[PDB]
Amino acid sequence: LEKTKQLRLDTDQVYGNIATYNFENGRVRVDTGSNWSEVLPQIQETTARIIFNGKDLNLVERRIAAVNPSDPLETTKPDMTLKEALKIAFGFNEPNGN
Amino acid sequence: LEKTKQLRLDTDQVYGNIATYNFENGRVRVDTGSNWSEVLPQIQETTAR
Amino acid sequence: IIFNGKDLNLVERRIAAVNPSDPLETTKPDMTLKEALKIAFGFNEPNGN
Amino acid sequence: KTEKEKFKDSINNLVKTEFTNETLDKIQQTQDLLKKIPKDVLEIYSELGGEIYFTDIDLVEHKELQDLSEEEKNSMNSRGEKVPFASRFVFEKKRETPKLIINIKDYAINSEQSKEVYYEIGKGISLDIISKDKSLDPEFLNLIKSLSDDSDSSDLLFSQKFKEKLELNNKSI
Amino acid sequence: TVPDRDNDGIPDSLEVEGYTVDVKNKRTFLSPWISNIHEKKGLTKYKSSPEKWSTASDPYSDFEKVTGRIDK
Amino acid sequence: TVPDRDNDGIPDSLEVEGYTVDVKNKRTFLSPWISNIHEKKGLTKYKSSPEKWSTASDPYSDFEKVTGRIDK
Amino acid sequence: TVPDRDNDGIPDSLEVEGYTVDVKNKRTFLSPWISNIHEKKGLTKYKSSPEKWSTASDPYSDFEKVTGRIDK
Ligand SMILES: [Ca+2]
Ligand SMILES: [Ca+2]
Ligand SMILES: [Ca+2]
Ligand SMILES: [Ca+2]
Ligand SMILES: [Ca+2]
Ligand SMILES: [Ca+2]
Repeated sequence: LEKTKQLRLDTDQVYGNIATYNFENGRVRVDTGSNWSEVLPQIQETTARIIFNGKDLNLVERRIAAVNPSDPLETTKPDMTLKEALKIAFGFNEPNGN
Repeated sequence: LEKTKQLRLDTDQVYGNIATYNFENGRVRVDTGSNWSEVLPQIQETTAR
Repeated sequence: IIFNGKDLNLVERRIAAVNPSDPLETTKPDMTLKEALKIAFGFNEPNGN
Repeated sequence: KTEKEKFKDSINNLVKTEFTNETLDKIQQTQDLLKKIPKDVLEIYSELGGEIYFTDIDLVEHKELQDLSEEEKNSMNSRGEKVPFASRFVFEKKRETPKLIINIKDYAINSEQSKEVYYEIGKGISLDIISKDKSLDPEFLNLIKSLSDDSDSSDLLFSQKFKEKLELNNKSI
Repeated sequence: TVPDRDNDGIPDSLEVEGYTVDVKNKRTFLSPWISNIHEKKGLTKYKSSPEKWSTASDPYSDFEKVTGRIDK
Repeated sequence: TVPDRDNDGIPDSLEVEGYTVDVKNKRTFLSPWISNIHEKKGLTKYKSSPEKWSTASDPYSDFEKVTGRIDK
Repeated sequence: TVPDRDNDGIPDSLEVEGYTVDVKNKRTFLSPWISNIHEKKGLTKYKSSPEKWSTASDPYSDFEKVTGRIDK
């Protein structure tokens, strides 16, 4: 380590909780039994991913719920087109039909 | 160990929990009370491999 | 809103104002900068000033 | 409280407290097949001369089916395939008095055979409800007009030979 | 009553065919998409899944996201 | 309702004089032992104790053992 | 009502003689197997056991598997 000066630091995983709305008193309470690792492997299998770098040349990653034709619960979501997926995730528009 | 350099790594068993569908709000919640060592012997006695 | 008219101490308050992009937040009443100073810092008008 | 009584309804159908026979089971299982069609239907059929029997003799050597024509043995079942007569178990002989002969079976455990009885019951009471003055009811004919366009009801209710005759005329009014 | 299978607080005849959220005096309403009214107000037509409590499979419902009853 | 002292789901008429378990199409059935009918099918005749929830005093009931609803 | 010996949400007479799951407009509907409607769309004919809550003894129901309400 004193010769080559090579030492990096990886990130294998991240633990952390989810805070959900309380309809009783309108508050937001962290549920310490639910972590984000039960949710991210369900977002990553039922959504499409689009990476775009038109804001200050930095990569912004967004996920959009699209339809899987081999899962009967997933064929209930509405149809997602590539134009509409850009218009709601990043903020495109069409001021002159383009 | 310096001479023969023979060292290996057995895997005797594996702990780990199960995640079930919650019919109320559709979420999937890991139950930390039950593991796969209750389930896996039930599969190896009823199924053909 | 920060304010230091009391012997140069940065007294800090926070007054609930309306976000126009969130349908729960638009239910909060209309807040003006004259009223916001009058209720959080003890400003007053005794004869219109 | 209710947990030990949530267990007793999971074993409501396993434990038979008195069993005592094998053919008395099929008698009590054929009757409650037949008393879940409503009461108004069962007098419609007897009005036309309807004699409904339960037999244990299979319908090859039954005395009221030893003599019939070579096409009366061949009518299509609930599917549409005309079946060999030695393997049928429900028949209606209707030449001057409609007689519905039902071979008894375990009819609550079985649900394919429980539907080939209700199809034959409604076969007999069809010609009453289908027509008013020996002419087709426009209460019903407007339904066949509405069900012929949907691509699911057309191959659910209608036959395959009916699918090549209705749209061949392409408006068979 | 109205059929709501996914239990999220919005009827299934509204999720399939379109809905929106708009306040009138100081109260939140959730009306079906009337084309001749809601377009000129600058509103947004939503559609979502009538049998999922959360269409994106993330822990905020289709009712909490569109109403602001969410982690801010 | 038919008596069951030990709460093991099987009545005290059957546990003393005999019972047997057989599937009919794909559903199990618990029935009293009738000699001429059941013997030619090669079934086994069981007798147990109507006072004990488990006759061998091991943590599996007499109903769980003969049916198969047990640890495999 | 309908009989259900295992309480998985699917009746006994469907687990034995075939069933399939079909979406109609945007809603899933479990239905018995009809060879004229369901062969046309390429759907699968499922069969399972009417007295196990899970047929292969894994911790997922027969109804959770074929519908899609399952860990993805
Ligand atoms: Ca809903
Ligand atoms: Ca929804
Ligand atoms: Ca007992
Ligand atoms: Ca006992
Ligand atoms: Ca079942
Ligand atoms: Ca089952």
